[PDB]
Amino acid sequence: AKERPIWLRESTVQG
Amino acid sequence: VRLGMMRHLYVVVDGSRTMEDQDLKPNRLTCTLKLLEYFVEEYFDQNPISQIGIIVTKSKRAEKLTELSGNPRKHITSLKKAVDMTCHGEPSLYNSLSIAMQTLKHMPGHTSREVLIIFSSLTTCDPSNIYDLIKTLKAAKIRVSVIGLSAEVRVCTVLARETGGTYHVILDESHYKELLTHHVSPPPASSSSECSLIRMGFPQHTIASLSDQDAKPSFSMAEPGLTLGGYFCPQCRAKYCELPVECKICGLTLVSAPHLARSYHHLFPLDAFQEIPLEEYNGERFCYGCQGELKDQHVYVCAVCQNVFCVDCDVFVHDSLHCCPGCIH
Amino acid sequence: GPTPITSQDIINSFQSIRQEMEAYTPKLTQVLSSSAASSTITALSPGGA
Amino acid sequence: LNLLVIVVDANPIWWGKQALKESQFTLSKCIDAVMVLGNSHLFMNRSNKLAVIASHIQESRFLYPGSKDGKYELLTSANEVIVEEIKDLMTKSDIKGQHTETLLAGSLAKALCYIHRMNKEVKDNQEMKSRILVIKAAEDSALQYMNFMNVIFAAQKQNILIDACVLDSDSGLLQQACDITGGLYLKVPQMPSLLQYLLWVFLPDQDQRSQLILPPPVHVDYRAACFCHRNLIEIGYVCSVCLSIFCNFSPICTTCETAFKIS
Amino acid sequence: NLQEFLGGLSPGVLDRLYGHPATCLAVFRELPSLAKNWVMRMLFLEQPLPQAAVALWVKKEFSKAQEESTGLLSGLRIWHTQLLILNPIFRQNLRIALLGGVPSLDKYAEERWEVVLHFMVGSPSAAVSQDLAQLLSQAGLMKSTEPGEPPCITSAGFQFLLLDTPAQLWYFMLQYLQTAQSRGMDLVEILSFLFQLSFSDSLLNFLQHLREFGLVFQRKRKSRRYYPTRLAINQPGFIVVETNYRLYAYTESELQIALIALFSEMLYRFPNMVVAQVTRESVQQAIASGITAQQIIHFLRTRAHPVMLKQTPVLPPTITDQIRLWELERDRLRFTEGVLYNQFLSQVDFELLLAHARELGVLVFENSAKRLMVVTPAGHSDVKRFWKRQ
Ligand SMILES: [Zn+2]
Ligand SMILES: [Zn+2]
Ligand SMILES: [Zn+2]
Ligand SMILES: [Zn+2]
Ligand SMILES: [Zn+2]
Repeated sequence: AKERPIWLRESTVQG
Repeated sequence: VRLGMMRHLYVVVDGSRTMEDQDLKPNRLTCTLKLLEYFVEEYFDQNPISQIGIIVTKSKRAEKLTELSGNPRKHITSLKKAVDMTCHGEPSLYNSLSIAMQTLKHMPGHTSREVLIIFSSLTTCDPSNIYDLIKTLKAAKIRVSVIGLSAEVRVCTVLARETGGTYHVILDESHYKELLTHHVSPPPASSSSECSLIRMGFPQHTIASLSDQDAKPSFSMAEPGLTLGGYFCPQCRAKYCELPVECKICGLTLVSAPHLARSYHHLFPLDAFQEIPLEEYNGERFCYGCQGELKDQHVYVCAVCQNVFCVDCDVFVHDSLHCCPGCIH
Repeated sequence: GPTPITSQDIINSFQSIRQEMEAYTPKLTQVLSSSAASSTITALSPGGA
Repeated sequence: LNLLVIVVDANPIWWGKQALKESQFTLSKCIDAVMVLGNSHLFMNRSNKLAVIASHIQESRFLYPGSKDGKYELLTSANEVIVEEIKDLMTKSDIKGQHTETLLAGSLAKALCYIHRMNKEVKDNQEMKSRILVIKAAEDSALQYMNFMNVIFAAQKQNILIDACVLDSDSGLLQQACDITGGLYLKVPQMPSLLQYLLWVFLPDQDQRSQLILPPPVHVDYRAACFCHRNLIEIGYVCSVCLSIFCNFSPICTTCETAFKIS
Repeated sequence: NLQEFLGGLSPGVLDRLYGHPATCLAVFRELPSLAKNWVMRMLFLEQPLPQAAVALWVKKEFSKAQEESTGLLSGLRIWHTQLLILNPIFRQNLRIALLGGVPSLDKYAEERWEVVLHFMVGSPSAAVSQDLAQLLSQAGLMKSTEPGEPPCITSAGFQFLLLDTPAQLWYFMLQYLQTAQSRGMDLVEILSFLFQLSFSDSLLNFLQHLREFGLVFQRKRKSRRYYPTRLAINQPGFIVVETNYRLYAYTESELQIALIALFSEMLYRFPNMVVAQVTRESVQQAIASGITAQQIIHFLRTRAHPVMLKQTPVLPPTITDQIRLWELERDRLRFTEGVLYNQFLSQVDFELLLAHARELGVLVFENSAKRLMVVTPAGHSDVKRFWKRQ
């Protein structure tokens, strides 16, 4: 149902 | 009071929109499905010879979710699937009762027919009048015990009392378990209800005779692979994976010895124990049942053995064990 | 239920066992032996009984 | 954690017969094997608790709720209470010729409620996996089938195992119990080597029993017999009131007194 | 971990350690799930058994557990193949164990341990002890360089501060045990005592050190009897982390404020609250001092106020993310010493030299397109010798 994109949903930091 | 040892109960569940509303902690439909699983799992655990069949009525249509069967795992699986059900429509009590009546019309006389309707939406749109159906049910000796949800609807009120069943409403979720848990026990057989002898066969489990000599390969009877050994029948001679399953061929119930012994505790209910808080000359500080010190001013005793049981022991004995430990001696 | 199937012996047995345990705590050696324990392992093997 | 429970069948008549027979196997050794078996269990981890229960023709009593020998101090207390308690029970007892068969269902009933009493006490943080290591040593009693059958179901409902370790006689009823509740069964023929069976087959807990090879289950003959004869019957007739296995067709079953109608 | 420590020991010390029964029980307890059964099996057995039988006693499912436990015990040298009988001393000693042969304390342990931490940081009010000072300095988490002046904290010293008290204490004991041998203290005596505690001159000195850390307490002018504390056998949070880089520390202790001040700027001080802001200047200083970002998130994570616990993640992701970015920002340039080779006229031989460098494990980076590679100076001579050989 129009879920948020991956970058907004979960951290994109390598650490 | 003589009880109905073998009963065929239908758990009719309403697929009404009102089930969408969340008065309880979780979604109401999920909660009934979650708790109905406990009843289904517990229902057979306290009455093996019985069999159950669930019906879901939504959008004014009653569809048999599962037919009469003796395997709680199969019924529970449907409950898990039904969790994601659309739950959009209006129930039709006449449709639900009519569906149950057709299947239950041909049932043997000895069995105690029953129905449990989980009513959620007070509205009941039906194709025809139900009072004619109500008359048919009484002639059909079907015990309909509705369990309403958030409504003391008149239509169901006559249904339970007129048909011989019991009506109830969910005060809260905790009270909900009590209501269904009560229906687990075999309801007493009324004057109208009758009884008769039922034929049954005990399937002796068999395995390979002597190192796969004259073996009996077969897969199953309702992707089952070949089985070295499995339950057979006195008449079918058919390999049944698990018991108790009605003969797919004979129509005769197959059931192991322990299952019948499971229901004897119903015949001989344990007499309740008088509760006296004070010691009353009870010189044993430790409870006899559990050999634990009594930290509360409470005691229980029998009328024959005259032993001492704490609250924990008495709660346990009357809940699960269904017998007095010491009084066995 | 359905599951299917002199006096002095009770007295004689009761007295004999009464005097049995006046010696206790033999655990050092009496409980097990290398031969007895080893035989159990061999039995528990697939070949063994 | 695990709450082991060793329901030892300390039947004086049977164990006494061994003393008269002067056989190598004796009750004192059996209690030591139970004792060593008990010590090892607690010895596995701190959180573990155990209990020991005896049996007698009269009544069954719990054998259990510095380091002089050098062993762990806690195990020292357990040995003292068990050693003294068993001797008191065996030495002191009445005589009843009418009742001479060992009672085990009653002793188990004291065991099943003990876990429930102990299950309430244990804190919500820690989940407990109790077990009953029934060690049968004598033949079963005919009149105790119904009583024994109720306790077994109570165990299954509460998920307590009954790892019967019967010896000197294969108890047809007991071997039935361990199957219903998922407990193990074992008919040890080398009584002097009884303990080594325990440390191997019974000692490992349920969470670890699966990841281990153990003797395969023995065939259980779920025999059903008529109430007329007590002979095995494959096709049984029962009524919806007595729920009683019957020999052949009758106009009315005696135990019911029902006005059965032909059809 | 404790089992880790025992594995890194010689067979000679291990057998000596397997002395009084309590030790065998202590080492037995750490056997994960399987080997505990195996120990009981081959305990009354005086005859070795085949290695194949042990392998086939575990079902194919969960087989990896069969091997890992066996490797652990082989490391502990409990049994020997003898071609798998247990150690005769362990079997005997274990058999002895297996039927053979308060509120004030926790406060004392917390306070006495705290004062050591107070001394760790530049806290003027901390317990002073010459033996303790050299112990920490020789423990690898502090350095003085001038006995007259108080010692400072090393790079590893700051990290040790943030570690949780259990791991903070255990690491200290682990370092203490290793240095016990160097200073001349027998490792078995102290190591055996720790196990016996879980239930001579060397111990007297060791017991004094344990008393100093607050793990043990005689309470009776250093009598023979001692009363170990909770920490000797082997708490709600107070920090509120905001999305705007603000920490509100509900602390009364000066140590915790000293800890939080390591990686944040203290703004205001209140009896049950201290306002700290996690400025990049502070965190970069904390990272420069030696701290690792994961510790900072962990240190704030563990001491999380109950109110933040219901939220998930308890630490707002931007704060955790931002701290990491502040850490990663410093190390944008990865300096790596090496020797560069260029003017590779022999293009065909360049690959051969590339293969030779790869075989030796000296090559760090290479560029086939430009026909160049970098090798650490440690291996520079080896490649230089190879080139000279031709
Ligand atoms: Zn059939
Ligand atoms: Zn009690
Ligand atoms: Zn009673
Ligand atoms: Zn008959
Ligand atoms: Zn009857």
